Amino acid sequence: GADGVGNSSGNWHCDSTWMGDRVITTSTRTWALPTYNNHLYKQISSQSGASNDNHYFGYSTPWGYFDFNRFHCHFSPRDWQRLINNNWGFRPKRLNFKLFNIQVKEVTQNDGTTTIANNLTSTVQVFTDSEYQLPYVLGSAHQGCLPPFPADVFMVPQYGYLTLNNGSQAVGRSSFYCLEYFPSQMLRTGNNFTFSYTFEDVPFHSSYAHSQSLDRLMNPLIDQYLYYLSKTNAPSGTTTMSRLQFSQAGASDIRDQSRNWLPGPCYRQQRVSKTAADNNNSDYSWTGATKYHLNGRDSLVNPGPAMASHKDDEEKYFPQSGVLIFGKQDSGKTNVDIEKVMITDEEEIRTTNPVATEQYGSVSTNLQSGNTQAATTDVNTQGVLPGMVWQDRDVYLQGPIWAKIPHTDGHFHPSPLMGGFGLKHPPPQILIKNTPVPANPSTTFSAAKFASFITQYSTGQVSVEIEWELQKENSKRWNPEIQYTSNYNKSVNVDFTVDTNGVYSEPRPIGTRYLTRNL
Amino acid sequence: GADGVGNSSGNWHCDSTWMGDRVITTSTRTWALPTYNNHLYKQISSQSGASNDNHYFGYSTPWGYFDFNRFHCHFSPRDWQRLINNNWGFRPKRLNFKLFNIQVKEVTQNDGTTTIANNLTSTVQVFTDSEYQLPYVLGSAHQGCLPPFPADVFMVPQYGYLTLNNGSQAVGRSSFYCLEYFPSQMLRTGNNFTFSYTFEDVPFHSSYAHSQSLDRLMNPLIDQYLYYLSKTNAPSGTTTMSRLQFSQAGASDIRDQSRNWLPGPCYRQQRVSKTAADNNNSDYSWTGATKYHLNGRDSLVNPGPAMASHKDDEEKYFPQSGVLIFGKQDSGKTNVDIEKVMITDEEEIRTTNPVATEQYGSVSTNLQSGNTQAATTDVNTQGVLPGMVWQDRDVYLQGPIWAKIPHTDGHFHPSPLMGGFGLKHPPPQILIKNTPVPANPSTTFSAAKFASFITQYSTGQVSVEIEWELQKENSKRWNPEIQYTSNYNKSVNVDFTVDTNGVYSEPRPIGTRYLTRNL
Amino acid sequence: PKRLNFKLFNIQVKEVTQNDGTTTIANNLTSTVQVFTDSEYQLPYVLGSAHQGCLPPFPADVFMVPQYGYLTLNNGSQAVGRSSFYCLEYFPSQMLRTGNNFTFSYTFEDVPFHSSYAHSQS
Repeated sequence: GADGVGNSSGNWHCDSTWMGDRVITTSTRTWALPTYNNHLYKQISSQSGASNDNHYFGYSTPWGYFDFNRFHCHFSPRDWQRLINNNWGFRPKRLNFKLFNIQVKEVTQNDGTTTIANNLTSTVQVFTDSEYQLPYVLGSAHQGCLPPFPADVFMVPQYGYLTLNNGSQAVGRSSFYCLEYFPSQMLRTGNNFTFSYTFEDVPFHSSYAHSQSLDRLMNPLIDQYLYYLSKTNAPSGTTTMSRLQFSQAGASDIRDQSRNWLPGPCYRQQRVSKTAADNNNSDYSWTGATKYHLNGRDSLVNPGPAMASHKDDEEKYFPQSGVLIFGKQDSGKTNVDIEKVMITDEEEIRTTNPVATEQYGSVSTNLQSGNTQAATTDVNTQGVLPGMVWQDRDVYLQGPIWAKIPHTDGHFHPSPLMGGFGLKHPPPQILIKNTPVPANPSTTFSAAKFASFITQYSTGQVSVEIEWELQKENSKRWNPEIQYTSNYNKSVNVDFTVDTNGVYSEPRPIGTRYLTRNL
Repeated sequence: GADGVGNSSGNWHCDSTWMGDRVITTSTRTWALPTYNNHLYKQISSQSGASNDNHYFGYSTPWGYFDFNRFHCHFSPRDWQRLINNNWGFRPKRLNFKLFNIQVKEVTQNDGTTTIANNLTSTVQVFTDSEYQLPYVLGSAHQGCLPPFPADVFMVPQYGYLTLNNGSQAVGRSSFYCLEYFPSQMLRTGNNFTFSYTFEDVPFHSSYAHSQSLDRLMNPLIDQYLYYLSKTNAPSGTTTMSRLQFSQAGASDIRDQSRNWLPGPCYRQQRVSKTAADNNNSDYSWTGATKYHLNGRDSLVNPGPAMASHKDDEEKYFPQSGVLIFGKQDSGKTNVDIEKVMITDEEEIRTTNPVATEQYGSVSTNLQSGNTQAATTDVNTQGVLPGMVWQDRDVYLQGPIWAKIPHTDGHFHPSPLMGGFGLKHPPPQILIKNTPVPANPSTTFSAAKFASFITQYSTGQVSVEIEWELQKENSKRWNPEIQYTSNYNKSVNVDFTVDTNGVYSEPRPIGTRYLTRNL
Repeated sequence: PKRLNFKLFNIQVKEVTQNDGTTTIANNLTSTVQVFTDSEYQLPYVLGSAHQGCLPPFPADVFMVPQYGYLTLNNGSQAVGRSSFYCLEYFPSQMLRTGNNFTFSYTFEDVPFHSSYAHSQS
């Protein structure tokens, strides 16, 4: 599609369509793109005095990129409610992306007074990295996605990446990418850009909670035909003697029944309380944290493998670094109080996954004998074993959607730990840049590269449409289920609306696990 | 269908199927039918000392009848939740009824010891009153319907009716019906009985609440171009003078705007409080009640025309006789305390219908003049006016479904006041009776009618399947809606389940109006 | 395993009378039994917990059918809102009098062979 100056190159599409087992969400936003880095590539690195754990080396490019990797970019709160109250699972199917109504504007800063004017002949460059040749920076939970509220205008974030480093320096293996070394399409006002994408096959996300516990799967009315060791000594005349005795497990001793499965793996975290007085009076945010050690550096495990946030009757507690934490509206960046953030809770999976702040279990450490008593120890970290079952972390209305699976020789259960769908060929990155326009050149030749350009930026509309496949529930449960609902009581503001000043805000995080399912 | 003694004449069908805009509910129960009235018709009438308001005359027949005119006969609590959380309306479409696996058993009471045996040759008579020739006693909220829990066995209720009376006596116009004067099908063990029925066209029941008020439909930003009388006098020198002044209504005086519609009709009720101390210390249950006068008798208006139960911030109040009141499990019959009943609430319709315990409005009563001030009075009863709009009473999981519209010359908005669908040709009545089997007769002829029969009863299964048409919601609301949900907190029993003794109970009444709609 | 066939037949229903400490048992030719297979896995699956009540190993033994029951979520001795309750009468089931039978078939999915060997090397 291409036409003149006075022709819109696209329309505004924003709604959702529910049809059978599909739902199609399309959203449109308006964006603004500045000139980053003053048209330059720049090597960046960590500060000289930074600790060894915080060293890095990389580059920052003059390009921007579009990002729609959060659920609230596509679902309204009402649409999210429809989804989670009536379906056991869902997954993305295909995607459509469109960029249109480009406007480039030049700025003049004469005498502290700014004048903005159209530049009808300038252009922007766009290309999609459909072969995954650039370092993939999506899927790191960065800011700069499409806004949740359709009436908001957002700035396009700048592209940059990191490569191998040795302290603050680079090594011979580190690679540098010039994004101008890709074929890209140049658009003037009156051109548009589209492409399509098909998701690979992925398992449905489990939008349910189990109505049974992994340790409670037996018939409570019938005993087992297997025996377990129930007593190791028996009373003799005024004393005891070693004597093995066996029993069949029933309901009275349900903890001893033979079982076929084991709970999911574990990697223990430290426990903190939402009540301030319960926590220790010290700075253990890093010393008491759970981390992994890679190439001599320590890195915080956050949020880590999916484990239950707490056991029953203990909502006040949560793992130190084991849950997603969103910020309330207009909360700051650094060292905000607990009233400014929204802490998620993964308690629905405590039917199969162990609690994040307890041990996995206990194993024996010695060989008991006539003169040696049996001894056990706690297991604070347990890799996977044959016979384990578990659930993955839940997804949230304002959480990520997908993540690119790293191209490696091996990987196990490649669902991203922050939640979502792991894809070997995720939706490609979409890079965009204003073409530089040089200022008045000299009338005598000079071989030095240009350094004076016309100050300008661009704006336009972006739209993205995604088809999702649904998995309808088929329960024979008799009593009603738990549903997500709004409270009826009066209030000064309605949730998920704007306030008197025009600020849209999301008052709480919303998971997906409300319906139930048998184990 | 017909076969031997050792052949089941039907299977057990009980589940629900959701497909697009239809839902098909089928339920099966087992019933027991005694011998009523000892095989006789009997004239019945009110007691001689009864008050004039309680006089009646009629007959009781030896027949039983099947009744499935409550919603919980067809919907499980989980199915009811599905319905009310995702649809704006519904209505019945067609019906299937089946009676099978009949067993007749004879009882012998020798010496205080009861012996029960099969009687393979005895029969039962069944017929459906498909031409509406008998007095229609369904639709009066009587007990004896199919139980809500499928595992319960229920007794078939006895059939009886009332006709015209003059005090305790009858008149020449009163009519008597012999049910043996109908063609009926006789079933032995091994026969079954089926029929089908199609509902006439009826409007969908409104399963929504209005998200706007009838008096708040304007644009709050723009004034009207019409004027209203805003002041009738103006200040003169140290005094006032009559002087008419007019203004255009805006947001500051929103109560004065010109409007196109009026709230629904009214018939005022007395207000009582759920807090005991707020009510008067007297017996006003009948003296303070609202009633209608028909043929010299007073009859309580219950529940009457649909009006809101209370205004906002007043949940403690409810109209004396203006709401449906269900009883909790195992509550008594007479003079039970308020903790034993479940009082419904119709507050969702206060956007269009007036509050049941307030006046409809005020009208002027005189002609003001130089020496006469204007006077107004309250309107406690208001018939319908051109331009009125209103909502009908909600339906409940344990409330009635339909009612037969009386065959009269005229009627207005014939939706039954207890809630549900008004039908001119409702589902027909289904009468059933054990055929009498005479005992040992004398060996010499006697013309007197028989009076000694073999004591016996019957049992079997009954199934009913109904197709319902759904009306899906199509809202563009942004914020999430209110949904019916279970509470998550711990409890001794789960709602809508059985207790430790096996008693199924419904802990609260459940309406239909959770989704919202613009006015 | 590859495939499975199941059959239920020769049903007899008998009524008991306990008059005066003396028991009398008689046929009840018109009574019935209900049978259904949970072919969509909608009920809590209690098989596979090594419970008693299977078919006896010796073909000449007569066995009692075990009672069905299940557990759901609990908080101590109490339940929670998430716990679910199942009414088995809420399923379509076939009713059999003496003279009716009940059959169905089933095909196992693909599974690896069970290793009926021991390794002769370490």
